[PDB]
Amino acid sequence: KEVRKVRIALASPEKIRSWSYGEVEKPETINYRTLKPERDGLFDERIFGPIKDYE
Amino acid sequence: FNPLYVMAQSGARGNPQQIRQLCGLRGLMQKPSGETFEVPVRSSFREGLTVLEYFISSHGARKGGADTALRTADSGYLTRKLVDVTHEIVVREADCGTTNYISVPLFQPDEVTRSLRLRKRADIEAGLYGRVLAREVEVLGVRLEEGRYLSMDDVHLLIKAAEAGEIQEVPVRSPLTCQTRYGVCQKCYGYDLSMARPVSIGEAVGIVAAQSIGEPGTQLT
Amino acid sequence: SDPVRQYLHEIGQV
Amino acid sequence: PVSLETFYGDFIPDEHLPSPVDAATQSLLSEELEKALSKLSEREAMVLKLRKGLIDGREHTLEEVGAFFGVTRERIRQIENKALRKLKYHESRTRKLRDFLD
Amino acid sequence: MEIKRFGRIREVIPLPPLTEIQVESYRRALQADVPPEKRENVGIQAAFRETFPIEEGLVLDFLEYRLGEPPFPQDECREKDLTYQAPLYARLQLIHKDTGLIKEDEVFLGHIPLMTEDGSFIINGADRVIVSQIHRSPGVYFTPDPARPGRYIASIIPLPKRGPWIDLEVEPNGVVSMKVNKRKFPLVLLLRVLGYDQETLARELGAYGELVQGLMDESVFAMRPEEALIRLFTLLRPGDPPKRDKAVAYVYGLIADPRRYDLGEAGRYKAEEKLGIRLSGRTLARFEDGEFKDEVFLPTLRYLFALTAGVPGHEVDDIDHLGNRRIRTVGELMTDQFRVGLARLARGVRERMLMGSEDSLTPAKLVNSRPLEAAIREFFSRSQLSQFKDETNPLSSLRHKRRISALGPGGLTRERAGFDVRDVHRTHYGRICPVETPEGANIGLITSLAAYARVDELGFIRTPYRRVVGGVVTDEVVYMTATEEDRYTIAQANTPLEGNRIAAERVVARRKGEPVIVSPEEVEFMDVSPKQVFSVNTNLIPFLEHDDANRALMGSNMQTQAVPLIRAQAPVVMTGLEERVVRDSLAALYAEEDGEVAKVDGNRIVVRYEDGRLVEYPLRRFYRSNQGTALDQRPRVVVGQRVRKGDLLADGPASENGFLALGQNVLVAIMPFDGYNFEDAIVISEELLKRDFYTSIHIERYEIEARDTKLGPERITRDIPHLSEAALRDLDEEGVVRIGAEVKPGDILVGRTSFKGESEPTPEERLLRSIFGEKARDVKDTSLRVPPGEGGIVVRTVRLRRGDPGVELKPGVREVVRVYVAQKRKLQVGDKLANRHGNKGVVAKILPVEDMPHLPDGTPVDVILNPLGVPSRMNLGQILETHLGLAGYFLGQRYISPIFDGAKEPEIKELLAQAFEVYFGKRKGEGFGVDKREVEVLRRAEKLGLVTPGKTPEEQLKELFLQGKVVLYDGRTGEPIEGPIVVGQMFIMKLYHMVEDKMHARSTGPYSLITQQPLGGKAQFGGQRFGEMEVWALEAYGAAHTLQEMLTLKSDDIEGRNAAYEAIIKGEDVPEPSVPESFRVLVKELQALALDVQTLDEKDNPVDIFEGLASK
Amino acid sequence: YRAQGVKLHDKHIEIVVRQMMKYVEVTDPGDSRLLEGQVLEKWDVEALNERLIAEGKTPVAWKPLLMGVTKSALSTKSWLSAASFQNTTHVLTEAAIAGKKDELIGLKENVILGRLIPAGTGSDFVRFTQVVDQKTLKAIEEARKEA
Amino acid sequence: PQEKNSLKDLVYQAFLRLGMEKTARLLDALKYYGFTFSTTSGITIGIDDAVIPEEK
Amino acid sequence: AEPGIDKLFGMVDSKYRLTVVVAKRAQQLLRHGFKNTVLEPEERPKMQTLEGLFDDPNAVTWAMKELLTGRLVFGENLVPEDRLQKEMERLYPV
Amino acid sequence: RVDYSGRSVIVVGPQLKLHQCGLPKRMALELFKPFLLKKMEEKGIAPNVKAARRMLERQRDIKDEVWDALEEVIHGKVVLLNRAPTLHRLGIQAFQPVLVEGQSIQLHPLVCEAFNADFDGDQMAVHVPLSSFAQAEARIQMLSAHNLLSPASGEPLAKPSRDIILGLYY
DNA sequence: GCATCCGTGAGTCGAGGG
DNA sequence: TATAATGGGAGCTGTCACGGATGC
RNA sequence: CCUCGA
Ligand SMILES: [Mg+2]
Ligand SMILES: [Zn+2]
Repeated sequence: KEVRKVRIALASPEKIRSWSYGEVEKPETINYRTLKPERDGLFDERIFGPIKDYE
Repeated sequence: FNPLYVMAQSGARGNPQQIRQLCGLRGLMQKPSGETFEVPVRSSFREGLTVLEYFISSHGARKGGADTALRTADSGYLTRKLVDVTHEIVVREADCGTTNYISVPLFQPDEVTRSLRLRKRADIEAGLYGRVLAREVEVLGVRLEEGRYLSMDDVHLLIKAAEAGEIQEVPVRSPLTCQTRYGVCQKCYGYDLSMARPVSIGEAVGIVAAQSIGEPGTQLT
Repeated sequence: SDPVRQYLHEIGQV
Repeated sequence: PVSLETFYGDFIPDEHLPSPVDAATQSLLSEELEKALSKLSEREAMVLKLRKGLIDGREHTLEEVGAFFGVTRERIRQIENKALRKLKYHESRTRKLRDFLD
Repeated sequence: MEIKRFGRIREVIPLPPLTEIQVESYRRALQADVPPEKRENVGIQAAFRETFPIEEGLVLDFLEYRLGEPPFPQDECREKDLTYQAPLYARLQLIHKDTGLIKEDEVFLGHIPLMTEDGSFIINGADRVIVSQIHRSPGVYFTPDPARPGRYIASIIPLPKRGPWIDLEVEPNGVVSMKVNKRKFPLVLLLRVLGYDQETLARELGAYGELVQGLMDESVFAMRPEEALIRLFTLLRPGDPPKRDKAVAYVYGLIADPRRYDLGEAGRYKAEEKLGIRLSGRTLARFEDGEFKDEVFLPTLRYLFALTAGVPGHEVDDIDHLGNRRIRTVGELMTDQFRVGLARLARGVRERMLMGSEDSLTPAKLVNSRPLEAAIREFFSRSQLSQFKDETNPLSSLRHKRRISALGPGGLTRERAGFDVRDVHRTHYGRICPVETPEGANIGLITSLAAYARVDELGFIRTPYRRVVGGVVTDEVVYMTATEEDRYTIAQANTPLEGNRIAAERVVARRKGEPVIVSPEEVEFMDVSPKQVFSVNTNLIPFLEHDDANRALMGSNMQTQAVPLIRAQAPVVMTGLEERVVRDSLAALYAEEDGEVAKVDGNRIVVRYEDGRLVEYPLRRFYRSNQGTALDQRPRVVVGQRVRKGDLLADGPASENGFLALGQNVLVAIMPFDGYNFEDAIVISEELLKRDFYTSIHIERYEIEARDTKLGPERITRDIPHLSEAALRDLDEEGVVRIGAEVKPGDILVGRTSFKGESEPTPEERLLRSIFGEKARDVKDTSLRVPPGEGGIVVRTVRLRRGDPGVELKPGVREVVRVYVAQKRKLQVGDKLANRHGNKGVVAKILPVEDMPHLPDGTPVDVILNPLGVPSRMNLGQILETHLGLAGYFLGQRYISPIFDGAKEPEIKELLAQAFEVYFGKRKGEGFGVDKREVEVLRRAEKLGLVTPGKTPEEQLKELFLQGKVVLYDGRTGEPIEGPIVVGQMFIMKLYHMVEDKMHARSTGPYSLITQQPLGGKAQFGGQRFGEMEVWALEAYGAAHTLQEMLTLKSDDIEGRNAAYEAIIKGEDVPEPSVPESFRVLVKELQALALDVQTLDEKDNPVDIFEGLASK
Repeated sequence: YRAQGVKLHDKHIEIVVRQMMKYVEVTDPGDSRLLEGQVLEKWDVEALNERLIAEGKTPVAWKPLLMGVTKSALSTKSWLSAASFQNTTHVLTEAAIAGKKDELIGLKENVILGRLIPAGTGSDFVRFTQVVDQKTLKAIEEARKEA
Repeated sequence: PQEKNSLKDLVYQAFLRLGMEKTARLLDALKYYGFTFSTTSGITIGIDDAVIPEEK
Repeated sequence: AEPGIDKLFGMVDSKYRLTVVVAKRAQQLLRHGFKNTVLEPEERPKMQTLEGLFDDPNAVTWAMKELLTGRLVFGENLVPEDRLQKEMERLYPV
Repeated sequence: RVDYSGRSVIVVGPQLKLHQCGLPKRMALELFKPFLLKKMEEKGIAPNVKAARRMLERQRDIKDEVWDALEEVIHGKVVLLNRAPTLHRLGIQAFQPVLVEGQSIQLHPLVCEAFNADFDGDQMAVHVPLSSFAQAEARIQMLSAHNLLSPASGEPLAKPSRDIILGLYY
């Protein structure tokens, strides 16, 4: 299907939670030794997605 | 056959004021306040100036440089605003069928108000060339028909006719009166001035207008 | 306006 | 760490997404591997594709490919060996797959 | 060759030391040569005396500081990317008021960067310059209120970041208001806090009609200073509890606290001179015996009332006057950042005095130097006035050091800079050059110190004048500020003098900048020289008086862009300043005393002086500068040569026998040439390359690091996977390219291997591996290669390793390797040339010699300039330079033609006649008469009125030669040019803008992280920006597909660009584009703003541009 | 422009001025849902008024409105255009509150989307044109002729 | 004599009468001969070419 | 200037329609290896190799020259799209 | 920012025809590099594409026949030249590229006015239109020789310059 | 109706230096 | 994990034209 | 940010 219009509207808390793949519960980015993302933090692959293709 | 004279007269280089500064006097100069110094530079660049004369001139030189510098920003900003108002304006159809038009006048009231005198040739050309007649015009035993794209010769003829008292204003189709939605039709726009022929439908005409107004912007003093 | 001034005032109430 | 917007991040390339050259190179590699696999029998080409894991993404054991074709693991290993051998012959002949080894 | 100088003006004083504005300023700030107890309260000494004593141990006081010797020399500092600095120690004593115990120690505060001999710095191995800043001087000013004519505003201005500006206005309701921190309040309140009474103010301010009545408010006089102080503290601090000690503290810090409020020393002087008062300190009031005592306010209000009423002797102020603008030099700016770092150190000192053991505290336990270190480090590394030094040529650095900027910390933010700041004020005369400024945005905001100008201890610029008493011109020269200069009548430097007496009954002079014709009886002073009006660069332009200023600007600026040439020459026409510039830029090496030269070498000169001592001067040879130009010195003396003090020993870069050599003297013809010099382009002869004119050495630096990783170490090695002996040929055993090798784009400078990571072999890789039976190696080739368009000969290699003596690197890096690559640059097509008169252009054609216009004796011209560049540019100085250059070409001599006092037309004509004799009588004796072509050209010239009819061919050729013109033959036809052509020697330079550095192209390359659009810049192999306006161009043409291509397939449509590259390498047409990735970025960033952005179709049903990958 | 010797055709200025006059202000709503003082486009109010006149209802009383070039550009229907111009915050909040649909009529919107612009070779007037040789044309004509 | 205005009118008239292909050929020809003749023309600039009139 | 550009502009009501015609025709020629050209062997645009005159590889030069002959037909809704595609694939296979 | 683009100093190109510009060899190689790879495959210069790219990788590996291949690649094609600032639509124009030795773009004398270009150090950017549609647009609508009159006034825009005027006048 | 404080804009493309 | 400890601290400001709320 | 170029 071809794009014709572009609409912009306020987002309801339910809509926002529907976008979300997980809640970010910790202000953690990555681990100081492993340099891998921390659980429930801002870079967690559990929410946002895998860092490597299909792994 | 003097080099300066030749370059100036041909148009290859130079204008009278520059040649004057090279040969005659350099002239009056402005103080930093914009006020003019009472005594001018009497020297030419041929003769060379005094350090005081050179200094007196540096004021205006610098003010002009600063004027150019602060100007280009305002010109560019203006251009962007003009682009943003006009960008959707495109030649969308061949004719909107409007019966409305504007009447370009060929005479302007004198500042004395002593009469109504003729407009300058270039001004009439800039208001008439390439336009489309919205009404029949019969002048000097010539019929210029409704729907005619005015050639430069048609314009010169209309000027001649005005000089003979036959016509004081020309009815013409114009984007002011076009009824095309989201843009303009072919007849109300007239020539694609780059090709001296009627405009192709699809011409991005508002962008062209914005660029045409904005490009000389840094020349305006 | 300034949040620490506001908090210091609220604290100066008790 | 330091701020990307110091901008300072506009000098930072993306090592992750494959470049257009890399994408085209893997494309021509897959196309040329299929060109070369077509010169084998469909069973030996299929044995190689299963053993390399191309068909379903992972590499099967010899017993899985052998039970897939209904044959002994020694037999499927011998089919893989002769398929690899014919591939080595064709490649030494036409020299087509050499450049892709870096 | 003999040098003839023109001009009748005898200049009383030489130019001052040109870098003195830097060197003396910094020496004054540091006082490192002064025994501590003799130091003045200026400089970093002032910063110490401001910070200390620190109170509430109970007390920490400062005795003295000292600067040690630098840990490393300047060369080594450039090598190892260090800062050239000295350790700073300060003696502090801790005193407990109760215990009486006194513990004193010398604490180490870190290092302070040292200025080099030439007034520059070395910060992290890079030479930098601290640019002086111009700003409004502190003081008390009175301006016309722009809203209300007849009303005026009084403004009290301290030093930047030394307290707020204060305004005094007379309100339309009649009450006099004070504004501070954008808070208007009645001045009478503060007057009451100062301890004034209605009687005192009524007798002081009563004489002014109806004005003092607006100052009378009875509710203010009905309260003692205490209650009025609390009232003002409430008016200035809403919400803060009005406790008496808190109000005293705030108001004291606002006005009376010298540790917070500071007029300049110049601020105090100007306040005193304006208001007719005397200041004890530098604050507006004092705290004396528990009460506030007034210094500034009442005199200011008196002056304001008097200016409003119109009483005589009271005038408004011109804030652009150079008596009300002052210069902050390097010493002052550095001292300011020193003061800030010290303030932080003291805050930490008090924070430590409250914590910790109260019994056991040393100076060392109390003081953490780190914040002071940080302040110095930031001032020198990241301040706006701390600039990467321009050392393209020695004049570049000297000009950089004499710059004046109006931007910077506390400086005018741009777009707040109107016409007034950028104007040249009449008071610029003799202080700030009126021509040398940048064109474009920075015009008027960056300027240059005039050649004779000086910055005094108060920071005002002073210029020298000669005392004139009773028509007699003394040799006493007085340096005046603009304020002082406005008192006198100053005659022009060219006023005719017989001996020391004025010889003209009418004398041109200045009175407050106004030109006036005046009798010798009226002359109070006289200019020292025309040179004193212009910068150092403008003073290098011969015949400046014949060049319009807008192009003199360009010639001035472009001299700093000139590249040092291997065969560089001084100009055949000079201004006389050419040697002082070499001397003061420390380019060339000179003799320290009389002596005899012992040894002379490419590397070293050994000299024996009159003392018998043997001094050895090593020569800097093929060194790289900030801009990549070769800096080196060549010996100009010979073994056994007798030398006196100040005689030339070695020539620096762009120096010929101690003269400034920014370019080459070339033989020029001014004529069109087949459109190849259309619109300022230039035509040159291949003969210039054959003899190595306009050839320069350029050195580039390349750097690579081997670091520890979490996947294993990087290493510099010769063992690199999948590379033949062809690739590793010029690499030595350790893997670094060998000295002397020629390196081309793609060649390896330093081999390096890195362990592979995240390695999942794709099934194609596994199958190909099995087919070719080769194990994938652990590491991969990360070597440093020559970037496209670069290369040359390797001339140096530096290698630093971890675990090696003197070597410690940033954490994790094992080693650093730096390769230096020199190249010899011949002139080529696209390189920029220019002259001193603003004539600039790019070489567009290089003709073989036989196509060059040539003189009848067979000599071909070097370059062909188009005459159409001259008329509208109005820079005729280049024409006079050309005529005198012709004369000097045939006489074999050079000239010195000082600006505004130099070679005039008649003397140039005399020289041209002398030259004509050499150019022609030689031929007439050699057995040749006039030529047929010369006769035809003479006929044409007769029709032009260029020669008189009836004279002989030789007489007419001489008439033409005296006009500078000569007969010239087209080398292609051998037929003469129908006219006689202007031909002569011109001084021309190759500017730093060479097409080699600028030519760049890209098919595909690195893309940005977030936007997935190409990177920018030649070094990143970047793409060109197709901005909004290029888009407008394409839209106007109606080229929808060209534009969509620009927006998708060529930038950030990932699938599109990959598919396009594959299509083109397959010989297929390009696929239709798809959504650009940065639009998806926009959508996701709007979602982050809690806004839902929906792409819809015509049935208003959503469309997924993320292809389901973002939906659950 | 004449005083600086710049020759410039009136119609460019006329186009810009026509955009300056794009809007009107309501003096009386008539039978419409509009409010007194509500600003809108002359085209839209003429459409509403011809709908109400063909319906027999009362037309909207309206007055012409001159606004300068910045204000006219910020008042355009397309929110992508307006937000990319300037006042991004104001434009985006009002567009989001009103739930505005951008129909992608102009050039800026489609540039932002990477779509093919509605001008030149991208004009609906010319972009569906087809090219065929007489060989293929007659070979298709026969296939239409047998059915 | 041929100068800026007359050459401009020439180009315009040629556009109107002969089309842009021929006008482009014309422009190239004008370019070639203009450059050729300006080379040999004798045009130059010496200081004596800036002629102070005695009337000054 | 492109040869015969004035006649090409004469052929259409809008110059952009000329551009669309030419580009679609160039795509046809590239897709079918020029086997569908309306150009006689002598009207074939040529390019000067080092060996000698070879065919012009530029499909747009071609398409313009074809357009100048009159042998091409342009317009809106002359045939369904997939029908033109399949008939060209039939007469000229890829 | 955009791929298949470059920039260099401009130099006057008097010998050029109005529809032409001088393009440096190395600029052209990098700009057309995929087409060059394809053509090098079409001839004996490389067995495949990857070998040809590795062949162009180093400057001493580049041989003569690849330049002739580049000539066969650019035949009939145009590039866009652009000068900043782009004040009106003629700040971008289309030209047939003529391969030149050297590193400077060669610009035609009659278009400088439209670009506000001269040769005191100006630089221009080059862009390669990729598709058949891009090249049709560029060769028809944006070609220099097709845009001779000002879209603003209607007067000739590409017209005799001072140097040209000077000879004709003389 | 008319002063006043707040917010938002003020040319492009390069290059380098960081 | 226990002596008692109780409201911060940085603060240079040389533009201008627009809509819009805020006040007199 | 700065400086520089157009
Ligand atoms: Mg230029
Ligand atoms: Zn219409």
